[PDB]
Amino acid sequence: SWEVGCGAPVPLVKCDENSPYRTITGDCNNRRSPALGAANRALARWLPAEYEDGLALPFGWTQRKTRNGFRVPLAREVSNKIVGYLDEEGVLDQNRSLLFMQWGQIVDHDLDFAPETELGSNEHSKTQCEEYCIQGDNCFPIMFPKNDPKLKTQGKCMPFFRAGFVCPTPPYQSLAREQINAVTSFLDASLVYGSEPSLASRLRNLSSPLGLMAVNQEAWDHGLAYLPFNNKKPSPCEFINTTARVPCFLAGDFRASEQILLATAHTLLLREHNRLARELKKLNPHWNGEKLYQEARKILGAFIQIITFRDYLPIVLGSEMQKWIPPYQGYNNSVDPRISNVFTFAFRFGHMEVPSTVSRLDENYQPWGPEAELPLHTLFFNTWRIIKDGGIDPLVRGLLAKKSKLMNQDKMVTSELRNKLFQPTHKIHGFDLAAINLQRCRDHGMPGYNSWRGFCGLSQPKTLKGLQTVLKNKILAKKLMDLYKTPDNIDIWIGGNAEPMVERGRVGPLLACLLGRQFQQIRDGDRFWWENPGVFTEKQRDSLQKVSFSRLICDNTHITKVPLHAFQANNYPHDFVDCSTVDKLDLSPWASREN
Ligand code: HEM
Ligand SMILES: *[C@@H]1O[C@H](CO)[C@@H](O[C@@H]2O[C@H](CO)[C@@H](O[C@H]3O[C@H](CO)[C@@H](O)[C@H](O)[C@@H]3O)[C@H](O)[C@H]2NC(C)=O)[C@H](O)[C@H]1NC(C)=O
Ligand SMILES: *[C@H]1O[C@H](CO)[C@@H](O[C@@H]2O[C@H](CO)[C@@H](O[C@H]3O[C@H](CO)[C@@H](O)[C@H](O)[C@@H]3O)[C@H](O)[C@H]2NC(C)=O)[C@H](O)[C@H]1NC(C)=O
Ligand SMILES: *[C@@H]1O[C@H](CO)[C@@H](O[C@@H]2O[C@H](CO)[C@@H](O)[C@H](O)[C@H]2NC(C)=O)[C@H](O)[C@H]1NC(C)=O
Ligand SMILES: *[C@@H]1O[C@H](CO)[C@@H](O[C@@H]2O[C@H](CO)[C@@H](O)[C@H](O)[C@H]2NC(C)=O)[C@H](O)[C@H]1NC(C)=O
Ligand SMILES: [Ca+2]
Repeated sequence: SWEVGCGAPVPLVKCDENSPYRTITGDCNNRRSPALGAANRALARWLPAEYEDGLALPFGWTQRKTRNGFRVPLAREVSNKIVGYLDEEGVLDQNRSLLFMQWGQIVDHDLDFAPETELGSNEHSKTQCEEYCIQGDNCFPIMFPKNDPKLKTQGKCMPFFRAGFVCPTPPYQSLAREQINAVTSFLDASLVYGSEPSLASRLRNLSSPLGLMAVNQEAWDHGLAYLPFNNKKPSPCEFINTTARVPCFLAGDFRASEQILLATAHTLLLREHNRLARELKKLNPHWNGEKLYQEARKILGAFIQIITFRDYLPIVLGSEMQKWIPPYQGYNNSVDPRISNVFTFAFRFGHMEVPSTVSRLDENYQPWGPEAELPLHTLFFNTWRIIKDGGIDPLVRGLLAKKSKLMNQDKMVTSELRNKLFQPTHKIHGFDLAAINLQRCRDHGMPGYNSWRGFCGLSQPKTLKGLQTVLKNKILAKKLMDLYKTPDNIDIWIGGNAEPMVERGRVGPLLACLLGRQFQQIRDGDRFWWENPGVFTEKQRDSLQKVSFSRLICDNTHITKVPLHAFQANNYPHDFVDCSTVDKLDLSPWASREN
């Protein structure tokens, strides 16, 4: 399309023509186009954006303006009528550990983040959006439908603020509006080390030459590290309990403390980095801080890619895995490794996988304490239940032994997220993640469900009956049709999650295609991929092929009984074996042998 590169905000950096290691910003990965897959640049467009005004106004912005002849429904109205459900019985995934949902949030956070525009921290329009519900520039409030119980209780709307865009923060208008991805498009552990120089540094231990990551010296997990606290007012985690006053954590990714299993998850990764750094020092006492950092970073990064691609994607993609992620044929520099704007909605399938409760389990994998089980909604931004209630160990067993939620067409998203989500600075366990995913689609000019059906070489239902056949569900298809008035108009997040799941997968056909390409691209387009010939040695690669998320766990907690296959539904003590029976990451090949 006639124009060739805008994107003022991001300084260049004369590349690491040098570096044996990725950069923090992801720059210089690709040699001919060094900004490709760099953080802080526009999300990629697989298809052209679709805005009401053709440029930036989201569909649903002007009441009088229709999409394909019809008003689009209110996001919260789609949510109540289709996404919500009462009965949590019969909802669990007989074949998926809770670590399965947790891994996905983590991989997601390594890959993408479209922050809301910061355009007002000394502005009452920062609170004006919430207090008065006035659609209002970067303010695009989710209005409640007439028969919504939150009307009687919370007001007229749920605040919501349009996502930040490249080039102008403010007004400009000639080409379509493009949202930003602020993390690196590479599975590079950016969630552990950060995607800005700025935050990479603050995360590091530069007080010692061991190449360690900063740890919290304010509190400890039985001799085991905790992420450092965050720096900073005003704070989600102190607020949800002003008595414990326990801050949100600090990691390479800002949503680290969104919920306690992710912080947990973040906590396992930090430990692996330091435990990688102390041990590489052992073998190589001659290496300096930096060499220790990057080399650990580097090993940590391969780790994320193997567990994701060998253990995780096949149970997401199932029968479509081969069809989109053929086995690896090496680095291809012609591939675009940028996260697409539709992937950040596609990967939101994880939302139907989150169950309503989280448990903590003691060494016999039995309820740890009197209130061992807790509703997810009280764990939003809850750092205290970790520092002051058991360390991460009990929660990691909850991750091995409990189950994820199963997508279900009549039970899409649990009220804990749909009704009780806490949004920082909106003080009420009372928002709607479904509604918000739906408003966000529109915010990002997402093409509709069929556009994506066509794009994936699948059919495009047009009638009620047509949709019934595709969803294989009459009722969901009526609801759907009475809301949107056509297949054409259905928001992608929800039409994509509404189709039944492929043989041995957890997403339907459309999603396996959307997700499938993207992952193909981030692996094929990565100059530092783990199996890219020449990144790791012969030895190292044979040594890397054995990592397991049951290893991380043993090497980094005081858990001694674990799964062999952590993503599947695992019951103790039957499916739990001793830590000693599991292949280690042998670092012998990392000996910087002679001088
Ligand atoms: C609370 C939240 C979760 C768990 C209890 C949770 C979980 C996941 C899973 C398991 C994901 C994939 C496997 C996943 C993907 C993405 N999410 Fe979600 N998520 C919780 C809460 C949120 C909130 C809040 C948002 C922001 C919504 C907005 O649009 O304002 C959110 C988003 C996303 C997202 C887009 C990330 C981006 O690129 O900006 C995923 C890819 N999630 N989550
Ligand atoms: C905010 O976090 C507080 C902890 O930092 C938490 O208080 C703690 O929880 C209960 C009291 O409500 C107590 O835990 C157990 O132990 C005490 C003594 O050992 C027993 O007498 C109790 O029966 C209980 O089983 C802790 O004593 C208590 N700690 C403190 C400092 O009060 C609050 O509940 C949290 N509040 C919210 C709303 O999250
Ligand atoms: C549900 O959970 C499991 C997914 O984590 C699934 O495990 C794997 O299922 C597939 C398809 O049946 C098989 O895949 C494997 O088959 C060969 C056997 O020669 C393996 O060597 C390969 O690694 C390959 O991926 C496996 O049979 C199976 N896993 C293992 C370890 O072999 C379960 O079968 C599912 N169970 C139920 C009851 O739904
Ligand atoms: C940076 O590195 C050093 C090495 O770990 C840390 O200093 C140690 O701190 C722990 C706990 O206080 C103890 O083992 C000793 O007090 C110190 N020992 C040594 C050998 O230095 C320091 O805490 C680290 N700093 C941060 C912020 O992570
Ligand atoms: C690297 O990727 C590019 C595109 O992603 C591949 O170039 C393809 O070449 C075929 C010729 O048979 C052309 O039809 C297309 O221009 C390209 N195909 C696609 C899907 O874009 C190139 O082959 C890739 N290299 C390797 C080794 O896989
Ligand atoms: Ca990344």
